[PDB]
Amino acid sequence: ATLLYGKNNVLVQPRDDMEAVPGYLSLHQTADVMTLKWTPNQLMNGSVGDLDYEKSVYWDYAVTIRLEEIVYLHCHQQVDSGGTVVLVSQDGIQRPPFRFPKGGHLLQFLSCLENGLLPHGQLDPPLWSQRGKGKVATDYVFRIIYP
Amino acid sequence: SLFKIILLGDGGVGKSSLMNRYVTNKFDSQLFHTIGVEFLNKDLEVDGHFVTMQIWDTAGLERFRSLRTPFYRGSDCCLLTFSVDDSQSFQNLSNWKKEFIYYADVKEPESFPFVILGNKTDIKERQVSTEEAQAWCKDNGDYPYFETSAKDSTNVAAAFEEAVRRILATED
Ligand SMILES: Nc1nc2c(ncn2[C@@H]2O[C@H](COP(=O)(O)OP(=O)(O)OP(=O)(O)O)[C@@H](O)[C@H]2O)c(=O)[nH]1
Ligand SMILES: [Mg+2]
Repeated sequence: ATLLYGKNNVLVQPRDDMEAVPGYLSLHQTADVMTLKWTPNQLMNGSVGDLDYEKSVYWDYAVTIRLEEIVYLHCHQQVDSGGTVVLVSQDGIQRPPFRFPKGGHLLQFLSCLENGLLPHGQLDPPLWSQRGKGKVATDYVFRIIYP
Repeated sequence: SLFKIILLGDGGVGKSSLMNRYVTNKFDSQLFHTIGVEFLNKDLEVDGHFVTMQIWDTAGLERFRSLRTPFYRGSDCCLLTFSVDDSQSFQNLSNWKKEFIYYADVKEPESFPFVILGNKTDIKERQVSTEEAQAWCKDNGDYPYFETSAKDSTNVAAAFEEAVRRILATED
C-alpha cells in the first residue's frame, strides 16, 4: 500500500447551502488497484475525542473510490482560482466536485493519477497531447482507459 | 535516478514555504498547519548529473506524528528545519534527528545525509545566532548549514542543491 499523491485543503461542499469543508485528498495503490480517498480535516486532526470518534458526523462525508469505478474526470480550471474535478462513476451516482487550492494542484493530481495508472491504464487524451491541454476559463474531460 | 528528500521541523518553521518557494517561486504569508503529507517533483542538474528530486512536505506538529512517520522510510536526504526567530524549534533539532532515525530505519545513521536549515533569516529579531547553529551542526555529524528565507529566496536553491550533492556523495 503506497501513496501516489496527497493534498491538503481540498474542499467539498455536501450541499450548496452549507459552506465547503476542507479535507485531505489522497491517491493510493495497493497492488495494481488505485483508490482515491478524501477525508474531512476534523477526522485527521484528532479534534473529536476518543468517545465520539467512531460516530462523528464527518464520517458521513469521507469518500473512498476505486479508480476502476471511474470512467470520466470532468475538470475545470478558472484563472486566478483552484481547479475542480468531478469524478463520473460507472454507477451514475452524483458526487460533489473536489475543489483544489489556488495553484497548479489540479494538473499535479492529474499527472500523478496518470503516472500511477501505467502501464495497464492511462488518461485519454494523454496529458502530454495537444488535446490534453483542455479547451477554453479552461475545461478538461478525461477518460480512464485500459489498452 | 529518483532522489527522495524529506522536510522535518517544528510546526510553523517554514517547511511548506520552502518547498513552494523552491518549486514554484511563490510565497504565501497565510497560516495553515500541514496535516497530511504532500510532495512535489523537480528536475535539475548537479555537478553534471541530471536528477529528479521528490520533495516531501510533512506535518511539524507533535500531534500529527502518525501522519508523517510512515513516509520517512526510503528517504535519501533529510532537511531538518528550524526558524531563527524560534529558539525552541532550534532546540528540537536533536529530537527531530532521533525521530527520523527511529522511524526511517536506516542501516548507517551516522553516514546518512542531513542538511540543516535555519529559516526566516529575513526576520531581524533572532533568538538563535548563526555561530550557535553552526556549532550544533558540527558537533552532531558535521552537516551543511544554510540560513534561508522562503520569503525572500535567500539560499533556498543552494540548500536543495547541496542535498542532492550530499546524496550523490553517499552513493559511494
Ligand atoms: N518572514 C518570514 N516568514 C516565513 C518564512 N517562511 C515561512 N514563513 C511564514 O511562517 C508561517 C509558517 O509557514 P509554513 O511554511 O506553513 O510553516 P511549516 O513548517 O510548513 O508549518 P507546519 O505545517 O505546521 O508544519 C507562514 O505564515 C509563512 O508565511 C520566511 O522565510 N520568512
Ligand atoms: Mg506545512
